[PDB]
Amino acid sequence: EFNKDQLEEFKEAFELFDRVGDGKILYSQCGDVMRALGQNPTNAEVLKVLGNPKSDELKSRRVDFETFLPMLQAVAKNRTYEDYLEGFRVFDKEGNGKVMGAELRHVLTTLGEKMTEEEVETVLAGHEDSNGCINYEAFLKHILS
Amino acid sequence: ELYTKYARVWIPDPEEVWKSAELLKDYKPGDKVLQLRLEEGKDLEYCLDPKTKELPPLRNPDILVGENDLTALSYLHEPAVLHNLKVRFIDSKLIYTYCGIVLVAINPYEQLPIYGEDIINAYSGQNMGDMDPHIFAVAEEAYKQMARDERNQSIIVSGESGAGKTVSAKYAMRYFATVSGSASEANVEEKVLASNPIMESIGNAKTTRNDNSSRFGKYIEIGFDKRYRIIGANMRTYLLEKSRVVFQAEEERNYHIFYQLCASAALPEFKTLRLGNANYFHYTKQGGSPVIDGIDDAKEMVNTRQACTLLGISDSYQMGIFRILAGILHLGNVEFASRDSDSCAIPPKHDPLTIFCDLMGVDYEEMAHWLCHRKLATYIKPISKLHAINARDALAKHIYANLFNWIVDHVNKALHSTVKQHSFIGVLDIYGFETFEINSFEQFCINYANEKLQQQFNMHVFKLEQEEYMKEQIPWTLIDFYDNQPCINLIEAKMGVLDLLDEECKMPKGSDDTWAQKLYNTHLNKCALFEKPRLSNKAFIIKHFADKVEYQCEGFLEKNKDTVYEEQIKVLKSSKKFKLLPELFQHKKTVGHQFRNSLHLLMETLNATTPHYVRCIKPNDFKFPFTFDEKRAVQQLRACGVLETIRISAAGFPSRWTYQEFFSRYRVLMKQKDVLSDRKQTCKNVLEKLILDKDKYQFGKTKIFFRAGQVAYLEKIRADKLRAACIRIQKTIRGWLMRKKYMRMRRGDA
Ligand SMILES: Nc1ncnc2c1ncn2[C@@H]1O[C@H](COP(=O)(O)OP(=O)(O)O)[C@@H](O)[C@H]1O
Repeated sequence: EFNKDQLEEFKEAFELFDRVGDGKILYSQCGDVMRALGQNPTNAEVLKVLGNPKSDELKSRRVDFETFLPMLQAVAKNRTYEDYLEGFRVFDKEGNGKVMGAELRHVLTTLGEKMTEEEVETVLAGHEDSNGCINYEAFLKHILS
Repeated sequence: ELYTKYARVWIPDPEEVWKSAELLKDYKPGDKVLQLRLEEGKDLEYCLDPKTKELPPLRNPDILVGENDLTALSYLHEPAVLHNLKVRFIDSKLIYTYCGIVLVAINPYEQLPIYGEDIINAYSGQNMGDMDPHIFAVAEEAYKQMARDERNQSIIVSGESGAGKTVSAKYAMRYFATVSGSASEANVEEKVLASNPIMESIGNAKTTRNDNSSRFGKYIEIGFDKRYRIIGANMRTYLLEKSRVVFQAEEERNYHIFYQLCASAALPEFKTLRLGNANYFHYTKQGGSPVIDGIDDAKEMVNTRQACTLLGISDSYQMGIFRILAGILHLGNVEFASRDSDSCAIPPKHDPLTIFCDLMGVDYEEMAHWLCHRKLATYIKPISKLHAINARDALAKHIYANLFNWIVDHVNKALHSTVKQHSFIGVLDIYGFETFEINSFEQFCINYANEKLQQQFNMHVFKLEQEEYMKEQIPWTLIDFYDNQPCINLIEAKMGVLDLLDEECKMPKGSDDTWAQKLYNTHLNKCALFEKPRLSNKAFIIKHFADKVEYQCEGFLEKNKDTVYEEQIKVLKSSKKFKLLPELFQHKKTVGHQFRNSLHLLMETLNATTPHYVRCIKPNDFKFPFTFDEKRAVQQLRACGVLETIRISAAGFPSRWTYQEFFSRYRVLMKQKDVLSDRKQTCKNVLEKLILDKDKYQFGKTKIFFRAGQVAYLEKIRADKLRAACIRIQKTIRGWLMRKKYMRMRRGDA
């Protein structure tokens, strides 16, 4: 699991997200942190660890680093690369690596854990030519680091 | 299995009949309750009926919803049809949809720009299945198949009164008129449409559920020459509600024309007719509903008379009709008084009878004699009080039937063509399954007719399925025919319901109660299409095509009697003040047997054609523009065969993709290697792996035939893939952008 040097690096990041000065964060923010610290949980994976909180408490329940930590752990002990390349291979109707811009935004904003168009904009910023095409390989490596 | 988390279903709803729901957790086998989410969020635990353990119907995936043809849908069941027709209607102003060979037409209650010349041309010379559904498309197919087979066509337009059957016909004509050559002084359309006010006055009436219901089948034949051009028309009537002429039940009137006559009583030209208001006459008062909200019966007369003028019933003859109808009306009030040895007689100098005889021009005394007497052949004999009344009504009914046939013969003269006729397309305007709370003889007759018609249709569809199944080389013995002959037979065979009724009638002592018991003795248990209310001995149940219908035996016998005394007709045939009254006229007759006759006559006519089908539907009960009541709609479908036809369809292989189509939408499910140079063959390999059980589809020359729920399953796994691929990329971007947001805020950017 985790040692002291790691506990300080994580608690440093954790207090940056405290927008009140109580040493705690909102239940909703827990997702942010985990991603900030190198993880990639599905919003579902996040919710399980929180307790599958109802919306009345997802915007009001605060948590110290002591209680956040088991949740950060839980996601740690459940998280390939080839299968990422095969997933983009799905949305590819040509074979040339080149995928439409309109058809990538669409699926990303109306499927699975739907993302806002603004989030989808900031990410695909400039990674597309005049024809509205994007070599996923280029894009896949970028997003991972 | 198929009921996984996030998949949706339809559960019952008192307001909207069905309501959507989503599965919160995967359905585990043997579970007692599902966990669902409604129109206001996650809330509810749906309980499964322990005796069936059955699950609620499944929703189709969106890519199949909104289609031009219901049979395209994988999960083909009541809510699916109901939803799918709702979204087209409400969210795309689309009133026409196919159900296989059937065109469903939902009354928009708003005029649309989809009937002009430009749109007619666009349908001109196209194939049905390459143009958006339209009444026009059904017309074009008729005109096509005509030449392509040297065969006359019947377009059969059915639906409840007010669903728009009349409007549908009106536009199928215009098509046929515009796409033919046009005739100059004919412009047939216009003449025929002027006939409508006439036919509606003598053939339509107010009922408990409808202000303007046709109580008959109209069949306008459109005549065509050797060079296929509109020359003339030919109206044929059938299935008339003779009973309605002397009986009405609560909140129902007699045929309009009688009321357009009373309301026109204080008019000059109509003073000889000598008419009060509608509460006066027995044959117009019985219902208690003298006036229809929002109709000036008098202004409708004005229009009625005007239409007679347009079709060439000379003003002289117009007075000829009204005069006969006045007499029928006075005839009605002839009261009878019982005398010694079960006989009767008419009170001295009877006001009603005097007026009846004056109008008709016959000897008062000769008639008064024959209303109470009978020729037992050659000894004269009196008749009881009740037999005189049955015979008075028999005569009122007989006259009307003839005057009704007369008007049709002379309307026809205005719609007839000198030019000889090669072929025709006839449009039938008929009713569908009637079903009130109290059902009587009138309804029984209607649904009898509808069982005859839904039998032709069943057959037609079965032959077309065969043909299509052959064109693709698929075992032709995989089509189960649903045979509705047992029910027809229960109704119309010997020892059947109409036959026993016709027996009990010629019994002197007979009654509705004994006829009810004779039905039980003869049929109860011996036949599964017949049942009996548990707490009544005065009502039966027949399981018809669409649903079950409890008839009430009260009234059946008297309505069914229709025996006219030969003497009474001779008195009228021998008139010398009325040119028309003789012109009408040229063991034991009965309304039921008569109905039957006309019915068979009609099914002949129609079997000497290839029929087309338009089912009309009223979507709401207040004439509202594009407004869809789910309660009304679903009623209207059931009593229209639709949901049952579809119930049949979903038994076989209703889904039908071409190999090209399958291949496109499902290239993505295939492992890149599986793909071959032969795309047809490729599909054969992939579909055997993805869907195991090989009884779930069949491979044809150019198309794959699927069982119900199967394409849905393809579209679930295809959905499952793309969903799992997206969640992957998404969680990644969610992380990339959170660390970019960190790296900034780490260096005090806030
Ligand atoms: N296609 C349509 N477009 C616009 N209005 C229609 C259409 N079909 C029916 N209606 C409306 O519905 C009413 C009833 O029409 P109608 O054809 O007379 O029904 P039906 O004759 O079966 O009793 C009409 O007055 C008309 O206003």
